[PDB]
Amino acid sequence: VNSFSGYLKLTDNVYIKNADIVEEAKKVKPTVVVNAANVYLKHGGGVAGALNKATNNAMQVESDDYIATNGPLKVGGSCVLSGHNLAKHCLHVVGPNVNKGEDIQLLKSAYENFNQHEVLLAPLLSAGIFGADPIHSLRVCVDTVRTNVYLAVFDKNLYDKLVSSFL
Ligand SMILES: O=C(O)[C@@H]1CCCN1S(=O)(=O)c1cccc2c1NSN2
Repeated sequence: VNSFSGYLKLTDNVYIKNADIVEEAKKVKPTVVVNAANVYLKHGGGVAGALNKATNNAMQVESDDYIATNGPLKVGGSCVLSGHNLAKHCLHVVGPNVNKGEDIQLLKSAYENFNQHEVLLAPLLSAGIFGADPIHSLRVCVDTVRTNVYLAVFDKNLYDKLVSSFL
């Protein structure tokens, strides 16, 4: 039993809700919140920009030190950093950004990072300003993640389409 509330159950391990991931995180304080990161951990917009704003830019400060030490992530890769005031940890995951021409096949690799964590609060990878088809992102999530994932979808309209079209 966990404190995630109001989620629809899609499969044995995947749950979904219309919610602002920032407000979900502040309420639940999950062990892991997933960020929709880019390889430079530049948290400018979309989920990343919102999550960082909620940390008063502390996420960006920590991220800049990470990059200065380690260099950029790989597309499809991840790193674990602090969750600041939102969660114990933040798993920064880089899905392919279609608007940069990146290989959508890398979306499966991106979701594989979730399997290193027993429970996560997450957005759909490569959705929103990353330009991928969210119905496809949900499908890849369900077919790749085996650990317990709680998906927050910001747009109420989009949520209804994902539920109604879920096979
Ligand atoms: O729901 C949305 O408006 C957009 C468009 C498609 C998916 N999302 S999102 O970019 O992942 C996103 C951005 C900021 C906050 C949250 C989400 N999801 S949940 N909270």
